[PDB]
Amino acid sequence: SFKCVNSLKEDHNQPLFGVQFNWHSKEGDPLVFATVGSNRVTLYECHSQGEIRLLQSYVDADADENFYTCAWTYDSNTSHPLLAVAGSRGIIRIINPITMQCIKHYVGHGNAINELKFHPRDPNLLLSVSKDHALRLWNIQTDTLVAIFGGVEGHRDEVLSADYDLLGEKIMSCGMDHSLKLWRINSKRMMNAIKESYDYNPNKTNRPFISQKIHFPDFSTRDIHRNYVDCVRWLGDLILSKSCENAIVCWKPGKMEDDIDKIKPSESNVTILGRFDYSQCDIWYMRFSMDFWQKMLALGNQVGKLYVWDLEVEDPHKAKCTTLTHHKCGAAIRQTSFSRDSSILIAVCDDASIWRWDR
Amino acid sequence: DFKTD
Repeated sequence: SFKCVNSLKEDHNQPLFGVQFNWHSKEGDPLVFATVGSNRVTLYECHSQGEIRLLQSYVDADADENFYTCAWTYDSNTSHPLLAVAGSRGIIRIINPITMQCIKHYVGHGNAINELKFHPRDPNLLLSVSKDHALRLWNIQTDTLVAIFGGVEGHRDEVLSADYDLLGEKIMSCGMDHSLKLWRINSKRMMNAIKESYDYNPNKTNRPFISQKIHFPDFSTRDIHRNYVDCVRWLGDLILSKSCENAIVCWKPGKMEDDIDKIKPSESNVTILGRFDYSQCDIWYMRFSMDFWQKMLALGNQVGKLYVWDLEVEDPHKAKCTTLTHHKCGAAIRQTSFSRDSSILIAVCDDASIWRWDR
Repeated sequence: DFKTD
């Protein structure tokens, strides 16, 4: 299936911590992905014969910025794609990918941002997770902080990853405190807060926009992993998460037959539905990705090996693994990304290299 | 736990 068709290296020689294909490409335009590393974001276009065409970068004013993460959305009025980036400065930048202008930025975390994710039905709802232990939900249409997910019952150390479920009714987050926490955003309070955030125009009122303080997860566990949890993804109602213990665990809150929407905050059980082991991934901040349909899952390890799991099987534990190696690919792979149509997989590395694999 | 090798 996948064959390695090209690679390159970016000129800064620092880790590429993130990669994302733009899944909002217009019909008939070439496939495009963004990489983030050092103080820059760079866009590339995929062409035939494995060509990876360099386009243009956004380079931060601060030489000490270090971007960690990026996420694509689009402008909800014009349809044009937008790219959000963030990293150690704790500043979210919204980038026009065509000109690479910083259209606007958001501050509040003040503290490093480890991940950004956009809501799967509302292109304006951006979630950030921070070294300051909180998540924040932003509305990038009205430029409002809708809610802060924190408090002593929230995360007690850096939050490293988070994912919305299929309809963006709830969020699972995870971090350095070894726990995975659920935060429901379809509550009456949260739905109202979002609606109010769309009604907010500071030119038409005197009040500041009030943010929700959400201090209580809807479920919490520390029973899945025994070290920093660095990546989490919903799979329907189940969860896929990993730590730096050479495993992705597939699990769910509660007991085997418990409905996710009936789980109470005080739920003390989880169910393990399978575990996908692999090797040489004991460093933290190593993220897996899935294709658009959630048929497959790719993870790179710290010596440049790729694992891909076929999840198109009746139960999670029946996943079929294949691996992808190249003799010149030896640096740690921080993240992978599939093109929308699943024909291309990209891996980015700690030595600033980019690896292209075609189906 | 190391972020890097």
